[PDB]
Parts: sequence; structure tokens; C-alpha cells
Amino acid sequence: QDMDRFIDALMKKMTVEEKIGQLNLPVSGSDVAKKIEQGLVGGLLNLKGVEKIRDVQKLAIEKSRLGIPLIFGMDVVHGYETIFPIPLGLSCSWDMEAIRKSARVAAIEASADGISWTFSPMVDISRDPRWGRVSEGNGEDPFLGGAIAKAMVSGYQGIDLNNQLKRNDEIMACVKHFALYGAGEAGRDYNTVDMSRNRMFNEYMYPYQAAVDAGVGSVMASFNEIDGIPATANKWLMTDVLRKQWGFDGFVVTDFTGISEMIAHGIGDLQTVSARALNAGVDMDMVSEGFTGTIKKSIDEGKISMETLDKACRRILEAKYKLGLFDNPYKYCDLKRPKRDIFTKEHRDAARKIAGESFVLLKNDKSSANPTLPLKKEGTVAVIGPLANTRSNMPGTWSVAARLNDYPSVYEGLKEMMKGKVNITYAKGSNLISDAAYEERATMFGRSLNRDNRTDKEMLDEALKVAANADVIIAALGESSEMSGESSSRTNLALPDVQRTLLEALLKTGKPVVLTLFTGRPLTLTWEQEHVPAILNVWFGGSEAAYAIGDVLFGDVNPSGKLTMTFPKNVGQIPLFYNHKNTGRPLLEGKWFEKFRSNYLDVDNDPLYPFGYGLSYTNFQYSDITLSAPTMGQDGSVTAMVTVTNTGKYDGAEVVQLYIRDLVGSITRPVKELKGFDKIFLKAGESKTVSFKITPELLRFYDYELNYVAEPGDFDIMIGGNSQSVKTTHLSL
Amino acid sequence: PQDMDRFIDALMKKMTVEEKIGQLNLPVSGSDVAKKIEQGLVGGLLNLKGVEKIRDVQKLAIEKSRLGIPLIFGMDVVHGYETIFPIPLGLSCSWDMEAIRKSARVAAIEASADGISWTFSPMVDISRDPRWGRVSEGNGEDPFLGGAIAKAMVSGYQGIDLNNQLKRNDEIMACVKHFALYGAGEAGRDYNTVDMSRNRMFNEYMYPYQAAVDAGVGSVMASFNEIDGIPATANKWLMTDVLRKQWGFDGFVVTDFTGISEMIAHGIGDLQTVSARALNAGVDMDMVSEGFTGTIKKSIDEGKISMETLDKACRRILEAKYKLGLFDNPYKYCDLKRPKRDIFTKEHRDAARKIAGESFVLLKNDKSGSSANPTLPLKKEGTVAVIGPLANTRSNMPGTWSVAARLNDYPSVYEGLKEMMKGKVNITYAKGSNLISDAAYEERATMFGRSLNRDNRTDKEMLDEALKVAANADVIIAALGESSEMSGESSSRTNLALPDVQRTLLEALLKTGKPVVLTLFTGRPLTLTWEQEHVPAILNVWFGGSEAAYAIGDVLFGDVNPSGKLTMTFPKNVGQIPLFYNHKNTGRPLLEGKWFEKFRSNYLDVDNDPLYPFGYGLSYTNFQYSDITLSAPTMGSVTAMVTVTNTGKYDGAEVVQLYIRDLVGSITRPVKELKGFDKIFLKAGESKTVSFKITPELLRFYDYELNYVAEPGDFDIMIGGNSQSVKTTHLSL
Ligand SMILES: [Mg+2]
Ligand SMILES: [Mg+2]
Repeated sequence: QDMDRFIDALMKKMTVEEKIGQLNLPVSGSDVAKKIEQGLVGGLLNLKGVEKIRDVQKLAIEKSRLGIPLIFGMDVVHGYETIFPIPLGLSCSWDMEAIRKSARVAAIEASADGISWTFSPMVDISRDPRWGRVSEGNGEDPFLGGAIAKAMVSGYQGIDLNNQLKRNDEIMACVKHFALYGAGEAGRDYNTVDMSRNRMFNEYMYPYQAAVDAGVGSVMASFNEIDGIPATANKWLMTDVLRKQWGFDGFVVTDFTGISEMIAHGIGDLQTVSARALNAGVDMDMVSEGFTGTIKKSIDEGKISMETLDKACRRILEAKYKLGLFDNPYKYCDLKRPKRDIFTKEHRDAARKIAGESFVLLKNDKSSANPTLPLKKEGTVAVIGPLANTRSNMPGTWSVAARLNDYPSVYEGLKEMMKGKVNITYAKGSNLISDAAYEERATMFGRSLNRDNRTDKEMLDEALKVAANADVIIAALGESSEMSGESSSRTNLALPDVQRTLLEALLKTGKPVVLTLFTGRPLTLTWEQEHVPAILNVWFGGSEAAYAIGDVLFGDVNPSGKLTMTFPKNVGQIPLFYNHKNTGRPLLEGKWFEKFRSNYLDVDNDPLYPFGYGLSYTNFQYSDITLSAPTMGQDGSVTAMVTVTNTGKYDGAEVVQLYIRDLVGSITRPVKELKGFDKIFLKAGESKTVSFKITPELLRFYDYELNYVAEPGDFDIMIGGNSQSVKTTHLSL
Repeated sequence: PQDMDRFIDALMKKMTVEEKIGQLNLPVSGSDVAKKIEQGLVGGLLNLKGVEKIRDVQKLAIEKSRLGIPLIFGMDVVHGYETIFPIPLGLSCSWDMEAIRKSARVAAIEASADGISWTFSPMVDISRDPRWGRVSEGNGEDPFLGGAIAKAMVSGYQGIDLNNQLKRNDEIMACVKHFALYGAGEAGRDYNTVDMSRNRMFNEYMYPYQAAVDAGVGSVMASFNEIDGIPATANKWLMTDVLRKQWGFDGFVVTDFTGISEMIAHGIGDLQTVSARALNAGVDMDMVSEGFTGTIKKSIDEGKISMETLDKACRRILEAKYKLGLFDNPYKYCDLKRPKRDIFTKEHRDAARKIAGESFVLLKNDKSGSSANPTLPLKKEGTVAVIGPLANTRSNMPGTWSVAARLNDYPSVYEGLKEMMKGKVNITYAKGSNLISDAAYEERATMFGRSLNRDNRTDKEMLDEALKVAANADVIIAALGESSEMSGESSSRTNLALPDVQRTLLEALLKTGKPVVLTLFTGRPLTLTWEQEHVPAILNVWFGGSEAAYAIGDVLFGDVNPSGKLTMTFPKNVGQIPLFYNHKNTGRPLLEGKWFEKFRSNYLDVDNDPLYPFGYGLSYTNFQYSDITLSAPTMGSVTAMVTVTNTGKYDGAEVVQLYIRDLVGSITRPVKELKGFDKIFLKAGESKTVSFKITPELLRFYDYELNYVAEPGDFDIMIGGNSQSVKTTHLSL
């Protein structure tokens, strides 16, 4: 109606070259202004500062023939300047409102600085902790993945589908990486992906669909091939699935240089592969110049229709309309806003809050028979390890707008907040890893630890001198932030060598030790789980991480996070995940080892920590399940409720999880699927009922012909505090 | 060709429904099945050993059943009956199709002589996961090599003229297994889920089964794994669309052990329901499950199975027996004088020793200290100590899947060397270490009669004993690695290294200063970076079979020049799995020499390369290749020819391998694929010419639409001594 008629007239004034130019998305890198004057830039990524963005925008408005405004993109992944936990840690909060509010805040900060478009949320399902980009995602499960995709896009864009992007603090979200990028073979970033159509839809695709359903304005095509076709050239995925079946209405952008990397892939030259991508459904070309370089010749030669180009152009224009940018090219260019909106205390309070509700307590034995945690606010507490006094490694990877050198390290932030209460000391203890050249590439992008030439024994001795002065050791150990993220694959998931050696020495002091574990991925921790009294997985907490860790270790906040990705025992178990098929020879409960079952010779089938695992300072008690009927026909739905009681000594939160088992299928079904969850707070002593409505929709799945169906027969309804501790009841449809 | 049909029509028109279902029944032996046979309810038996026992049982089916339909007697004769050839994986490393077909000929001659008419072999599952114990039973990761051996083996069992097979009483019906994809079990755990695209199936995994069908294989065995979420035994797309309609298979499909009933645990229904689905899918014979005898008639009465479907399955069982000549002579294989004539003769064992020697792979043979010469070949003098838990065990020599073998009768490494080297070398022994630290793990690793007699002794005592022998020897043969039952069925490892205590024993032996030859026993690729750096000489002896000790002497002391070449990639660590030679390029490939480069497809903690590539294997001599002469630059055919010259001091064989790379595809193509090979023998200083014929058919692949096509365009033709060091020339189609 309004939009259509307005874009109609604009497009009537546009040459074929100007339409192609709308598809072009370079970096800002005097240079770029010449392209804009010629009409060749549809948008810009990675320019920073509201004042520079406005100046570039004035060029498009006043010096291109047609005055079409630009989109301004950036990877706002878990914060602009206020830095939240890395997405993988954030997912462990299981707190959909807190996650939406973290996106709302990032949108407000980046919009204050002229950014209208973020390459986020990342929703790739991942079952392989070798892939460093698992830190950017939501874990292994497509139901939780879908809800979080929903929280992030609604936080970025607005909650009401029919009233998004209309505020100057709402920005366009970009869901990535369509698709299956998390199944890169052997955990190596960019590697081949291959899987059946059924596995895709039943296990990998839904979180993309949730983002589209949530209103996401853009989609990014992934680097990986699918069915032998790079995603950026896959008509089936970019048209049949994304548009025909899912009903997406925004535009598709490639990843960085996605188009020209298809040459490397092995499917042709730049003209050939640019036309395939445009014909596939790809709308916007990030840096490759494949569209600008070759579309007009391909149209000349009949390999692309004017129709195809006009669709892609209109989608670019439609996004700019929906953002409000024809109404006002400077909607996001308020030079006053960054002082009012960026790194405020209200933003930092909420990031610190959610950080301490995202950490995951994996162990809390004795080290006196009290649990080691929480810690008494007294005495002397030494913080020892390579991660104890580094500012730049606090935000996590993918924080390209952060102020790395400004945020407090663990040693600093605890010393400040416990001023007058606890004597906080420090020892580096060890390097990151004994391999210096590895430590260097693990600490790039400003994350150096300023590695010395001290022998491992020199730092070891210094740390034991300091630990003898202390009552409790906080071992700050694990990964550097850039040991995860893009192009950060590991074949080994252990605690690095010199750190584990430092750790045992600290355990040999007989003093209580709290492992404060920094990581972007599941790690292999069987030794730590056996020998270390207390273990808190702090992932990477963001810019406020030090204080949140102080909140949790000293009991000001009772930990409530739970794993959203499985923690295998060793690397040989990958992939290991909670929602697997039963197989025809399952190892039954307690039976490892049994010959001629599906198990290994040298380790049992179990993860170290299952999906949904998370301890608390307090314990929770579950009743059995109350179903409102045993069959579904009775009312078309049923209700499954339990009462959870806080039986310990601490007010605390508990993530109640709903699992379902389709017992008999026309194809093999998983042994459980997350189908619901509810995070509740309980005062010590109090109880509450948690109900879940079971609907026929909740039981659907893509059968062998890819029909989305619920089949009659029996289900097991389970509820509990992780995918291994559940009460069970029984329903049929 | 109509005599068979008229005969089987006449027999089938006399059969009650029950007796037709009887023919479909394959129980194990245990009136051990004599009640069942008398009621006409047994189509064959498996694992009955003894020609006289088989003859008595068979006389029961002739004389005591109403119709006198004779039985087929099956057994897993995989790489030998009592003359044991190397395990298939080690056997595939010979690259000698003629010697491989002769190994099945010998096994068939021995197995028929003892009454067996039917072997479950060849196993042609492609695998790229060395965690899976069953790679020992296969042919490696490549489908062109695997298909040739499929043909070699089926021709060996049944006869070379596919139009004139099974007519002799020393030819037996083979069974290709396990159809299909059983080698892609997830996380390398046996029986676990398999999922992949239809495109990967046919370009990467499927051809060895078809090659066997084309070779005339009489029967086919459904695998344990699910495929597209349907267990292979219920998969009608697989068993009917692919196997018969597309490939033209004329024989019959048998299940693996209790395959049908294990579909209940798969989660696809009760015994009657899955039994009906399998017979409707194209499964003809039911191994032990009793699902066909238990439910088929009930399902016909209920209208879930047609008679025509039952008659189809029955007819193929009867055609199998006819083709074996069994109706005409039910006792064709029941000659009580044939055991002494045909089983474990000098001639058979000679051929086993020859091929074993020609299958071991020389992985490393560096000279050390002040030696003018490499350690191998050893000099026929002085004292050579054989040390390690594989040094003096007879029962572990055959390898896994030697069910008929005589575990006590085959010489251990120290005995064979001792007697063959009498009067030239003083051969001594020390156990050195247990197989592994965890005793419970050793007993699971040495079951099925493979005990090493673990003592009460401490590791130190055994080390002191070994080092005391070692100090009196001139050279040490470190006989280390796996027991036989650490591979095979249900023998997955999540750790692919040398066991802890053996590693320790090796390090002490290296520290003696005396030369050390690691003689590595194993049924799978191991991770050997430490050994590749610290051991001067390494020979992979896999498991050589009944004559392994004698062939180990042949090679170690020089009379045989090692010619084996790897058929499966050895990764540097488990974190690299899957790693294999025929992968896609990706869009961000790490170029040669570039590790580590950020934003390439590589790892942080290891480069992308295997420790030893596919087709790798050394010699005591050197082979040099001329450049490739192509008879024409563009595609009748074209001819690709090199000259190979033995430039070193010893006669020896060399596997010449041909690789082809399709440069641009409509889908991504592998960086190279084996397309030919040729094992030549060169006297020292001799040159020979090696020529391959490149036809369009050799360049066909399955495209996105699963059309089998060669696409015009450019090709790299390569010839070399392994998949990483090749001469290159260029062919255009
Ligand atoms: Mg069901
Ligand atoms: Mg081509």
C-alpha cells in the first residue's frame, strides 16, 4: 500500500546499475565515498562512531543522484560497550526475559552510535565442542535455541510483529548462519557439512525458523556447503525453505566475502557463482563485489532476469523503509545520544545481574564439612591463574566495540568490591599454555597476557608463596577468549597443560580451591570433577564479569545457570548429545561395559555433565507429575504439573525442564526432547507448582516424507532439573 | 535359463504357507534345531562347525522333513578358515587384487571342505572413523579401492566367470555386508546412528556394495544401523529401490544377528509390525530373530503382507539353493575325506605368509647415530630381543574374526622368529608390560580366548626384566600395539594411542641406546606422532594371520621387501576425526605451508594434515616416477602413462596410484579421488612403464539430482606413490 507505492516510484527512477548497487555491501575502509557518489553502495558494515556514520550518510543523501540512505551494520553479538556474557553463557541463564533485555540494551547502545543493523543473533545448533563458534550460539537443542532466537530478535527489533523498528533504539537483527554451520565436519571452522533432510528439520533448522517467525529483518547465508552446494548458492534453502515454506519477507545477505569463496569451493568463476547466488535468493553481497562486478553482464547474457534483480533490490529498499530511513536518513545519528545511552550504570547493573544468573555451578563439595561455596566475607582470598588479572579477556570473543583495556579483571574487581571485608591477593601462577606460539595466536585481537620469560617453576613458586598467605584459593583458569569464536577450532578440549599443573599444586596446599572456569566451549573435565572441591563455569561474563563472579562466590547471588550444551568425557565421544536415537542395541542403565551393545571399550556412554545440568547453593525437591488426563482426545490438550520445594538453606532459582519421549515412531525418535522450561525463584523452605500445557503441536516432528505430524501412540512426559533427573508420567494421543 | 524356474515352480506349488515362511528362517545351531527342521521351519543354519555334524543335520532336512529341502550352512569366514590371512584392513594394504582373490579362494576351499556353503563376507563398509573397531574387517576409506576388493573377494569365493559360478564343490556363496553405511556410525560407536545425504551416500559410501552385486554376489546382509531414521532392515528405499530396481540385484537379503527384533529397541514398533515392514522392504531371510516365523502368516491373514510378497522372498531362498547345486546334490559339501586334504596344508599356509609379508606397511625406517644403514632390514646375526605383550601370544596372531581358527596352533612372534632364524640369530624374549594398566580393560580386550595370562607382577618388575634381556641383545623388536579383540565388532575406542604401560615400556627400550623396531599390531589407524618422532623404525604388521610371525621375519630380516600401502588415513589425533584423503576444498582452504592462519579452515592446536596419508607406505628401496605422458590433451579414451625406476639397492614391489581431480563441478567435488592403481615389481635398477586408461565412465559422479554424469571441463590427472606426492598433468572433457 504505502510502502509498495513508495518503492514502486523510487524503483521507476533507478537504472539497472543503481539497482545492482543497492545489493552491494562493502566495508567503509575518502575511498568509499566515490562508490556512494556513483550510486554503488547499498549499505556499510564495520564503520564505528555516530559522527562518522552521519557524515557518510550525508554523502549518500546529498551526493548520490537518488539520495537513497544507507544501512550501517556491525557484529553486536553480546553487547556494544556494556558487554554481556558470550551467547553460550547467556543461554545457560534459561531466562528468556533477561535475554531479551540484553538485546534491548545492545540495540540501545549501538543505535546511540549510529548502527541500525546487527549481525546477530547466531542460532546455529552445535553438537561438536571443537568448533569455537559454539560460544556465539545457544547450545545443542533446537527448542531452547528457538526461544532464544525469539528473545534476541524481539529484543533488538521490538516485541510486536506489526510494530517493530519504529523507535530510534530498535535496530534490524540478522539471524545467522543459515544453515547447519555448526556441523562443520571434525569441528574445523568452514569445513564440509553433510546430513539428511530429516535430520536438518527435526534437529537443526528450527532456530532459524523461530527467528523468521519472530520478525527478523535479514538472514545471513553460511560459509559451509550443504548437499554439495555452498549455502550462498543453494536455491532450495534460500528460496524453497526460507521463502516458500517459512514465509520470510526480508532479505538475504552473504557472510564476509561469501560469494567469491564459492570459487574456492569448486563450483565455477565469479560470474557463474554470482548469478547462482542471486538466482538462489541471495539479495546482498558483503565485500565480494560479485554482484556489482557481474550481474549486469549476466543479465546481458540472459543468465539473470530483470525480475530476479528487481526482487532483490526491492527487499533492500523495503528494509530501509521499515527502518524509517526514507522518512529520516539520520534516525540513528544523534550525536547527543552516546553520552546518554552507552555504558550507563543501569545497563551495567543489568549485565552484571544476568552474568551471575548465567554462571553454572558444576561442583560444590567440602574442603569443616560445609560446602566450599559460598565463601565467607573475611580473611585472605588469593586469585591465582592466567585469567586472574587480565582485563581484555573478560568480555569474551566477538565484542568488537568493547573497551578491552577499561573493564576490571577478576583480581581488580574483587579487590574493589571486597574493600574493607576481604584481603584479595594475586599470583599469575602459569602461562596460558606452555607453547608460546600457541598462546600468541590464542590471545590476538588485543587479548595478550604479556607473557614473560619466567620459568614455569618461578611462577609456580610465587603462586605457592602467595597461597600460603591465604585461606581460600580462587583458581582463575581455562581459555583465553580468543581460544573460541571464529576460526578457533580445537582438537583438544582439556585445561591447558601448565594450568592443570598449576591447579594440582594449588590442590596440594590443602587449602580450599574454587576453580573459576573461563571458556567458550564445553571442556573435558573428568579430572577436575574428581579432584577440585568447587567448580564454577563462568564462561566469559562480559564487561561486569569480575563483580558477578564476586556476587556468586560470596553468596550475594545464588547460582542458577544450567548447561545448554553437553560436556563429554573425552574428545572421542563427539558428537555426544542428549537427544539421540535409541539404536537397536542400547546399553541399558548401569551395564557398561557389555559386549555386543552400543558402547565403547575404554569409557562409558555418559557425558560428564548432561544437557540442563546446574547445581545450586540450595537443593530442590520434586513431587511426582500430575497429568490432567492420560489421553489427549479428552480435551485436545493436557497439563503436566509438579511442585518444587526448596529444601536447603538458601533462597534460590531452579530451571524446571520439560522433556518428552515419543516411544514408537514411523521412524526412530529421540529418547527425549526438550519441549518446555520454566525458571522459578524459591525462598528457602517455600514450594511452588510448575505446570506445562501439552498440546498436539508440541508432539509434532518431520516424518520420513518430511510431513510435520503427530502420530497416535504413547509418550513419556518428564519434568526435572536436568535431562538425567526427571519424574516420568505417561500420555497417549 | 528356464530349467531353474520350472523346478522351483514345481516345488513351491507343493508348499504350505508355513513351509514357505520356514525357508525364511535362519537360526543358530545350538535335537539342537532338529525339532524345528523336522517341522519344515528352517531355511538354513549358521555357526555349525564340522562337516560330519553338518552332514548329519543336512541328512535330517533331506530325510526327516516332509519336503526334503536341503539347508545352507553359513559362517563368518572373513579372512580365513584355519589358514588365517591378515585381517581385511591389513589385507587391503597389499593393493594386490590377484593375491586377494586367491585368499578368498583358499578360505572357500577350506570352508567348503568342512561343509560350509555360505560365508558372511566380504565386509565392504566404507569408514573414515578409526574409533570403530570394525574397520579391521573392511577395505579402508576409499570406494574405488573398496569396490575392487569387493570383486576380488566375491570372485574368490564363488568363481571368476559371473555366468559360471558356484558349480564346483570348492566355490561357496558370498554375502556382502553390511548394506548399508554401517561404517559411519556416529561418534565411532558400533550400532550407533548413521545420518548423511543421498548425495554423500552414492559419491562416497555406496559403490562397494554395488561392485559386489556386479561381481555376482549371491546374498546381501542388512546392517544394524538406521538410515534416514529407518533401520536398514526396514528400509524399502534401500532394499528394493536401490538394491534391486537400480542395481539389478538378483539374490536374497539376510539380516544381521537378530536384526529384525532389535528394531523394537530402534523404536519403530512391535515384533509383528517390524517383521512385516522388513519383508515388505525386501528382506528375505531372518537371522535368529524368529520374526518371520513368529508373525508373517498372522500379517498375511490380517492383510498386511501379500502372498506374492511371501512367494518372492521364498523363491530367492530356493534359487540360492539351486544355484549352489544343492537340490541336485544336497551333500555337495559333505566329504568327510576333504578336511585332511584341503585344510591347513603347506600350500595354503605358504600363500598366507606371502600375502601377509606383502601387506605390512613400512611406516618409518630412519638411520640413527653413526649407522651407515637404516635399522631395517635387520642383519641375520647376533641377538635380537622380542619384547612386549604381543611378542609371545599365539592366540592374538590371527586377528579378530577368525572364528574357525585354532588359537593354540599358530606360532607367536617370538616362536616363529626363533625357529625360522635358528643358527643365524639368537632370539630372546621379555614380556615387558601388560597390555594396558586397567586389568578389567585387558580382560575385555582379550576375551574369546585371547588371554595374555596377566600376572600379579608390578610394572617395574616386568620393566626390569625386559631391560635385562635388552642389555644382552643387539637389536630390539618392540612387539607392541593392540590385542586382536580391541578391534572387531563392539570394540570401539575413544582413545587411539599406544596403551599407557606399553608406551612406558617403549620409552625405556628407546633409552637403552640399542636399535629399536616398533612392530605394531593393530586393527585400526592409531595416533602415533610421538612414535613417528622417537622410534627409528616402525612396521605396521596389522594382524598377519596364522603365518604372521614367519612373515614378520621375512620382512624384518630382508628376504621380503615391504610393499604395503595404507588404505586408511592415520590422523595425528582423535580431534581430527573424520580425516580422509578425498575431502572437499571448502571456501577458505588453508594453503600449503600456511598453518596457522586465522580465518582459514584450520585448527588452533594442530595442522590439517594426517600423520600418514592414504596410499602411504615405504620400501627398503626407492621408486622414482617420470612425468606423465598423456596420449592426448582432451578426451574414445586417453592414456595416462609414467615410467617407474627402482633406483635403490633391493628388488621390491611398488603400488602406483592414479588420482583425478574434477576442478569445477555443479556441486563441490573432492580435491582428489583414487581412480586406478597397479602393483608392479622391479628388480634393483629396473624400470617399468605404468599406463592407465582414462574414459568418461571413469569421470562420472552423482550430481545434485543423483544423475550419474561426467561434466565437460577440466581435470587434473595424477600418478604417484601415495595420495600426497604425485606427478600432475591435465585432461579436458
Ligand atoms: Mg509415536
Ligand atoms: Mg568439472
